[PDB]
Amino acid sequence: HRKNGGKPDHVESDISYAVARQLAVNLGLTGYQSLPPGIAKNLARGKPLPPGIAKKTVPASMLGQLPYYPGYEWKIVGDNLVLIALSTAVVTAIINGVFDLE
Amino acid sequence: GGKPDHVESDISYAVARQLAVNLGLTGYQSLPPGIAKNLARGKPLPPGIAKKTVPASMLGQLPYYPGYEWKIVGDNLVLIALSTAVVTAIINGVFDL
Repeated sequence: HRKNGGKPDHVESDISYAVARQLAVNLGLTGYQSLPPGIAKNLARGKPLPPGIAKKTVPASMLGQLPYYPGYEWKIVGDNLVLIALSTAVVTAIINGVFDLE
Repeated sequence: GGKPDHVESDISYAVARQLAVNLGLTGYQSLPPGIAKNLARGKPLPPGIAKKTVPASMLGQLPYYPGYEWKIVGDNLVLIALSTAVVTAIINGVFDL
């Protein structure tokens, strides 16, 4: 059936997670390790990715299916999908859990 | 244009638009201007307006929220509260030409 989203209080976030998770799973990009505890749930939109935290490359197959904004790039951060401004590493959108184990 | 001011809205439009294009669900007419101004988050759908059914093949790919359902309104994909006809989310221009 369809995924029961409960209350429609963040419908666009639900849609965004669902397609990112479909991409990750169907491309074999699951099982990524989460960020260290203390860092994990604490990325902040409008601030740079914390120092010493890896941002890994998202494959072209997946980047073809996510929106493209000149001057920004989608990255894997822990098990999350994160759009980051090039150069400043300013976190711009965060979709959590996309690359978690299945 | 081309800036990430509303990234989740852009993702949601792309998902909806692609489902529609992939099913050939296109060439619905937008609402004319004097009706369009009354389609708004939190307002009841104006009566008079056709609400069309989203085809199973597509609706099966959209989130489900108990007590609400997706309809086609003009060329928009719209989540509506069933008990009140209150417009709860709008994805604009999904079913355009």
